[PDB]
Amino acid sequence: MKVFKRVAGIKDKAAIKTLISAAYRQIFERDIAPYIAQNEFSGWESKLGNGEITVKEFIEGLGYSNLYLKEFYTPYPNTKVIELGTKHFLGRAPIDQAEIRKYNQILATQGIRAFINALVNSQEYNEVFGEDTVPYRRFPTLEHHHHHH
Repeated sequence: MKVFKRVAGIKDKAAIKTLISAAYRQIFERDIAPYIAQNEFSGWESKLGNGEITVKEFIEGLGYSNLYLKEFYTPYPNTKVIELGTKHFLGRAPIDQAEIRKYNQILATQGIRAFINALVNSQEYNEVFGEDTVPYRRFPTLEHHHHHH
Protein backbone atom coordinates (compact mmCIF):
# COMPACT_ATOMS: atom_id res chain seq x y z
CA MET A 1 0.00 0.00 0.00
CA LYS A 2 3.09 2.30 -0.48
CA VAL A 3 1.41 5.14 -2.51
CA PHE A 4 3.96 7.25 -4.50
CA LYS A 5 2.59 10.74 -5.38
CA ARG A 6 3.79 14.38 -5.00
CA VAL A 7 2.72 15.98 -1.67
CA ALA A 8 2.44 19.85 -1.62
CA GLY A 9 5.56 20.29 0.58
CA ILE A 10 8.14 17.69 -0.75
CA LYS A 11 11.17 19.93 -1.57
CA ASP A 12 13.41 16.96 -0.46
CA LYS A 13 15.64 15.61 -3.33
CA ALA A 14 15.94 12.22 -1.48
CA ALA A 15 12.10 11.67 -1.34
CA ILE A 16 11.80 12.99 -4.97
CA LYS A 17 14.48 10.47 -6.18
CA THR A 18 12.60 7.59 -4.35
CA LEU A 19 9.38 8.68 -6.22
CA ILE A 20 11.52 8.55 -9.45
CA SER A 21 12.98 5.05 -8.58
CA ALA A 22 9.38 3.76 -8.14
CA ALA A 23 8.43 5.36 -11.54
CA TYR A 24 11.31 3.28 -13.12
CA ARG A 25 9.86 -0.01 -11.65
CA GLN A 26 6.41 1.06 -13.04
CA ILE A 27 7.47 2.10 -16.63
CA PHE A 28 10.90 0.41 -17.27
CA GLU A 29 9.66 -2.54 -15.03
CA ARG A 30 13.33 -3.10 -13.90
CA ASP A 31 14.77 -1.60 -10.70
CA ILE A 32 17.34 0.90 -12.14
CA ALA A 33 20.67 1.31 -10.27
CA PRO A 34 20.89 4.95 -8.75
CA TYR A 35 24.41 5.45 -10.31
CA ILE A 36 22.87 4.73 -13.79
CA ALA A 37 19.85 7.00 -12.95
CA GLN A 38 22.24 9.95 -12.17
CA ASN A 39 24.06 9.34 -15.55
CA GLU A 40 20.71 9.31 -17.49
CA PHE A 41 18.14 11.53 -15.63
CA SER A 42 20.19 13.74 -13.10
CA GLY A 43 19.45 16.82 -15.28
CA TRP A 44 15.73 15.84 -15.67
CA GLU A 45 15.41 14.98 -11.89
CA SER A 46 16.51 18.53 -10.84
CA LYS A 47 13.39 20.00 -12.61
CA LEU A 48 11.06 17.65 -10.59
CA GLY A 49 12.78 18.27 -7.19
CA ASN A 50 12.90 22.09 -7.57
CA GLY A 51 9.44 22.15 -9.32
CA GLU A 52 10.19 23.47 -12.91
CA ILE A 53 8.18 20.45 -14.35
CA THR A 54 5.20 18.30 -13.22
CA VAL A 55 5.21 14.56 -12.29
CA LYS A 56 3.11 13.81 -15.49
CA GLU A 57 5.72 15.57 -17.75
CA PHE A 58 8.62 13.78 -15.91
CA ILE A 59 6.97 10.30 -16.28
CA GLU A 60 5.92 10.91 -19.94
CA GLY A 61 9.65 11.86 -20.46
CA LEU A 62 10.69 8.48 -18.86
CA GLY A 63 8.42 6.80 -21.47
CA TYR A 64 10.47 8.69 -24.19
CA SER A 65 13.80 7.23 -22.78
CA ASN A 66 15.51 4.94 -25.39
CA LEU A 67 16.65 2.72 -22.40
CA TYR A 68 12.93 1.67 -21.86
CA LEU A 69 12.37 1.26 -25.64
CA LYS A 70 15.61 -0.81 -26.14
CA GLU A 71 14.10 -3.38 -23.69
CA PHE A 72 10.27 -3.29 -24.49
CA TYR A 73 9.93 -1.95 -28.13
CA THR A 74 12.97 -2.45 -30.47
CA PRO A 75 13.07 -6.37 -29.95
CA TYR A 76 9.19 -6.43 -29.40
CA PRO A 77 6.25 -6.41 -31.99
CA ASN A 78 4.24 -3.08 -32.01
CA THR A 79 1.02 -4.79 -30.65
CA LYS A 80 2.96 -6.20 -27.58
CA VAL A 81 4.38 -2.65 -26.94
CA ILE A 82 0.70 -1.48 -26.74
CA GLU A 83 -0.45 -3.93 -23.96
CA LEU A 84 2.83 -3.61 -21.89
CA GLY A 85 2.89 0.20 -22.47
CA THR A 86 -0.75 0.70 -21.30
CA LYS A 87 -0.05 -1.70 -18.34
CA HIS A 88 2.84 0.62 -17.23
CA PHE A 89 0.84 3.96 -17.62
CA LEU A 90 -2.99 3.28 -17.41
CA GLY A 91 -2.66 -0.05 -15.47
CA ARG A 92 -5.28 -1.44 -17.96
CA ALA A 93 -5.28 -4.00 -20.84
CA PRO A 94 -6.23 -2.66 -24.43
CA ILE A 95 -10.06 -2.27 -24.91
CA ASP A 96 -10.82 -3.76 -28.41
CA GLN A 97 -8.79 -4.92 -31.49
CA ALA A 98 -9.74 -1.48 -33.03
CA GLU A 99 -8.26 0.26 -29.89
CA ILE A 100 -5.03 -1.73 -30.59
CA ARG A 101 -5.14 -0.60 -34.30
CA LYS A 102 -5.25 3.12 -33.24
CA TYR A 103 -2.20 2.98 -30.83
CA ASN A 104 -0.43 0.78 -33.48
CA GLN A 105 -1.24 3.38 -36.23
CA ILE A 106 -0.01 6.43 -34.15
CA LEU A 107 3.26 4.57 -33.29
CA ALA A 108 3.67 3.52 -36.99
CA THR A 109 3.09 7.04 -38.48
CA GLN A 110 4.26 9.62 -35.82
CA GLY A 111 6.47 7.38 -33.59
CA ILE A 112 7.06 6.21 -29.99
CA ARG A 113 6.93 9.75 -28.38
CA ALA A 114 3.34 10.18 -29.72
CA PHE A 115 2.41 6.61 -28.51
CA ILE A 116 3.42 7.30 -24.81
CA ASN A 117 1.86 10.84 -25.13
CA ALA A 118 -1.47 9.17 -26.25
CA LEU A 119 -1.48 6.82 -23.14
CA VAL A 120 -0.62 9.76 -20.77
CA ASN A 121 -3.19 12.17 -22.42
CA SER A 122 -5.83 9.37 -22.19
CA GLN A 123 -8.61 10.87 -19.93
CA GLU A 124 -8.34 7.92 -17.44
CA TYR A 125 -4.62 8.79 -16.74
CA ASN A 126 -5.03 12.58 -16.06
CA GLU A 127 -8.23 12.19 -13.87
CA VAL A 128 -6.70 9.26 -11.76
CA PHE A 129 -2.81 9.39 -12.09
CA GLY A 130 -2.60 13.19 -12.77
CA GLU A 131 0.43 15.62 -12.82
CA ASP A 132 1.27 14.63 -9.18
CA THR A 133 0.53 10.82 -8.92
CA VAL A 134 2.84 7.95 -10.16
CA PRO A 135 1.04 5.20 -12.33
CA TYR A 136 1.15 2.22 -9.88
CA ARG A 137 -0.35 -1.23 -10.85
CA ARG A 138 -4.12 -0.90 -10.04
CA PHE A 139 -4.47 -4.16 -7.94
CA PRO A 140 -5.85 -7.62 -9.24
CA THR A 141 -9.40 -6.13 -8.60
CA LEU A 142 -10.12 -3.87 -11.75
CA GLU A 143 -13.87 -4.96 -12.10
CA HIS A 144 -16.14 -1.83 -12.35
CA HIS A 145 -19.20 -0.47 -14.35
CA HIS A 146 -20.39 -3.91 -15.77
CA HIS A 147 -24.27 -3.71 -15.57
CA HIS A 148 -27.15 -5.81 -17.05
CA HIS A 149 -27.24 -5.56 -20.91
